[PDB]
Amino acid sequence: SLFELGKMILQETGKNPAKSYGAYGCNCGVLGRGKPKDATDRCCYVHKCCYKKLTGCDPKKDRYSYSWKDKTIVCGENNPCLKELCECDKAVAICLRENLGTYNKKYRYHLKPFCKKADPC
Amino acid sequence: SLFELGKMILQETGKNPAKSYGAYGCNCGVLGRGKPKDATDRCCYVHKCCYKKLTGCDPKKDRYSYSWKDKTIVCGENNPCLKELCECDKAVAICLRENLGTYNKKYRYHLKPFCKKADPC
Ligand SMILES: Cc1c(C)c2c(c(C)c1O)CC[C@](C)(CCC[C@@H](C)CCC[C@@H](C)CCCC(C)C)O2
Ligand SMILES: Cc1c(C)c2c(c(C)c1O)CC[C@](C)(CCC[C@@H](C)CCC[C@@H](C)CCCC(C)C)O2
Repeated sequence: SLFELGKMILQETGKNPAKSYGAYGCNCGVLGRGKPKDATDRCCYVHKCCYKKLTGCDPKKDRYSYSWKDKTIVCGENNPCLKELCECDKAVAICLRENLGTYNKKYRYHLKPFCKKADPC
Repeated sequence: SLFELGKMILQETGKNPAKSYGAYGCNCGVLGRGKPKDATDRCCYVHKCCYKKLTGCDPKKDRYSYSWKDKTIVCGENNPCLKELCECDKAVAICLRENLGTYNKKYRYHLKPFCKKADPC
């Protein structure tokens, strides 16, 4: 759920999840996807597409278990959807971290409207 | 949906929705409710409870139409859930605007652990 997602982002990026990624670009935050503004945003884009593949679980509300082992997010077995979900979240946190270098605060509270329609996943 | 909600909030408050309300207090933006920290936060609490009352539609995903008439958000739905949904949104947008006077930036990104259990809707 958003709690694990937030925590992962926090863990990987060291940044307050909500502040930095709760609303960034066309893809990080609420409101589906949009043409990504940058790498960071693309992480969220990929992340939302990742969520699209899920079936059987609520990416937002369903909590799941994962562990921080050797400073790596390790998804708990949970169940297939939750594990996949967890993997989606883990991927985006990793991705956001990898792209922290080009994080651009100007995209922080980007207005969802000024986002080009995203390509289908 | 959040698209209309966000637009309403911007329209009423004149503030970037994600920036001011994406994560404010215990109820604005954050997942779930919490004892409101203040009036602004209470708006979101009320809004979330309003959402809980809806039966035939998805408050997050379902789009509905509304118009801006005489600088008033005018829901344009007859479907009861979409109408109610729209009204929930309109109400929080108005409420957020009516409470900008006690809006406090220190509640932005308020840490969930500080939130006390919300009263039941
Ligand atoms: C409706 C909706 C929202 C609002 C949303 C997303 C999706 C898919 C949705 O359908 C995806 C990403 C994000 C951008 C989430 C980003 C951050 C949050 C999950 C914050 C979690 C915060 C907690 C744990 C701890 C970290 C903060 C430290 C200060 C302790 O917000
Ligand atoms: C899951 C969930 C979320 C995430 C939520 C709330 C509730 C009740 C929920 O159950 C209430 C308020 C808020 C904090 C509001 C956040 C605002 C976003 C909806 C904004 C998107 C803003 C865009 C469109 C505005 C610009 C458009 C122009 C056309 C005017 O977020």
